[PDB]
This record gives sequence, structure tokens and C-alpha cells, in this order.
Amino acid sequence: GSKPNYALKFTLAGHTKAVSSVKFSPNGEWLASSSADKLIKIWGAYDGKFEKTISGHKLGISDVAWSSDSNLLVSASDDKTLKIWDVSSGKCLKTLKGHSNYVFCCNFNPQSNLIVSGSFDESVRIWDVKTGKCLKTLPAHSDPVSAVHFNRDGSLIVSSSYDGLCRIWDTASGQCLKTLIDDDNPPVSFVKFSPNGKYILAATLDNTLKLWDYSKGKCLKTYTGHKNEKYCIFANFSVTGGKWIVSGSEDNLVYIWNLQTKEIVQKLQGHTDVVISTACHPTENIIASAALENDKTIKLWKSDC
Ligand SMILES: Cc1nc(CO)c[nH]1
Repeated sequence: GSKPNYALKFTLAGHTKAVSSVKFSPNGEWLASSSADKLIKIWGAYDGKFEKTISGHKLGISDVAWSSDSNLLVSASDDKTLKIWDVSSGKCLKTLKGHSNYVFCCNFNPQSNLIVSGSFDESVRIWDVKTGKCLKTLPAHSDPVSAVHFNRDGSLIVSSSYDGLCRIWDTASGQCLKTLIDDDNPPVSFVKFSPNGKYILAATLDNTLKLWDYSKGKCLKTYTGHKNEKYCIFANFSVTGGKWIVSGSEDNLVYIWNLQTKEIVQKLQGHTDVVISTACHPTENIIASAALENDKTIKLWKSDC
């Protein structure tokens, strides 16, 4: 139908501190979760079945991300490292050392030969997956880096920061192509490219999501109604059914907007703390949501539309 009807199907318990991130594997079979409890957990995407715990970080994890082939994970930790993991063996393949403060955010490129990271040390680093070596350190921002993401062909990186900027980087050279958002404030708490790489979705800590045209550097859409003044809350393009924007909220709800009309089309109730992370299944109309330490659960929601 014209609106979704997401309904709670499973609650996934086991983390002992706040959940920080949830991500579906590109092949759709898994959900990965990261937590302040220093653990990664792997769950069945369709039935929430607990699969395994992946351990090794010495402090909390703020983010986890899948390789394009669903075989590897990368995690970003307060221990100042990222780790590359073989999901099947659960083994740490590489530890990526160089950041001088907490690593907050990470992603593979589509090729999955590179990892990008953002840190409280105000830098963005680009890493070689095969060797675990740091290829480039970008002096990207003047405050902690909240998000990093590659576009569809891997040629661009978008970064965001508490400094109030969103910057687009040439992967190959590390050089800045554009400062897309250029304000002293508000802090930019999240950014990512649209699936086709033409748009950037940006969150600011003034309860606002905006959809930007990268090429023209202009705001096309604004989404409001939710609460976001403190946390770096993920947002998503939902593309399997109707074309939605999805975000967590500091009022403990998942918000779903019509991307084109900007109308709120659903609010998902059930969590008992801030919903810091949401993920959209690559093929099925399924949302994963995760909450902070009063809750510590992941919820799987399913829609007909
Ligand atoms: C908690 C968290 N938010 C982000 C957004 O990039 C990374 N980790």
C-alpha cells in the first residue's frame, strides 16, 4: 500500500550495555550488532536467531560495517583501533592502528579493498583491507567525526562532524571536493550517500534531517517530527517497498517518512531508551532498531508495504 505497516516480529536480547549500531549483511542472511559491552553479535535476519559473539576489542564499539560479499566486518572502538573480522571463523584478521582517540564510525567501499574511519581525533583515515596499513590521514574536521560513507562507485567519501560541516573527499587523492554544509553549528551527527550517489542525507542536532543534491549543493527535502539533540543517530533510505526515510529518535520511537512528501507515515513504539541505530533489509521490508542502556535490545519489524 501507500503507507508501511511495520509490526514488531522479534526482540533480540544479549548485549549487556547500550547497542551502538545494527547493520544487515548485503546477502540479507545476517544482522550484525555492536555495543559499548565491547562485543559484536551476529543474528539471523529473518528469525532473530542468535548465531555468535565476536570478541577482541579492549573497550566499547561505536560502529560495525559489512564487506560487499557479506564475508568480513570492520568495527570501530574506543580502544583507538578498528578490527577486520572473518564472520565465518569469528577471528580478527587485522587490527588497524593510527587514530589517537576513539574511532566512532567506519565503512567499506563497494570494492571492499578500502575501509574509511572517523575518529574523536578529528581525522578521517583510509585503510588497505589486504595489508591493514593506513594509506591516507585526512585532517577532515575540527571536532569529532560523526559519520563516514563511500558513494556507489567508491570515488567519493562523505564525512560529518560536530564542527557543523559536511565534506566530500576524493578517495584517490584524499583532497576535499566540496564543503556541502558550512555552518559553525548545528553539529552534523550523521551523513550518508543515497543508493544512486546523487543525494546526501544529513542529520543535525536540531531535530532535523535534510536531503541534499550533491552536484548542486542545495537542500531538496527536510524531515522533522522526531527528537535528535544529543546522539549520532543513523538514518536510512528504505527502498524494498515504498520509498521512505527511516531514523531513530531520542523519544524512543522509530520514525518513517515518505521521502517525496516529507510526511511522517509511521512511528514504531516498543523501545524503552533512545533508538540510536536503524537498518533496512536489502530485499525484504524489514527494519532493525537498537536502543541505549535502559533497553539494550534490538527489534526486528516487518511490513507488507
Ligand atoms: C553510535 C554511532 N552513530 C554513528 C553514525 O555514523 C556511528 N556510531
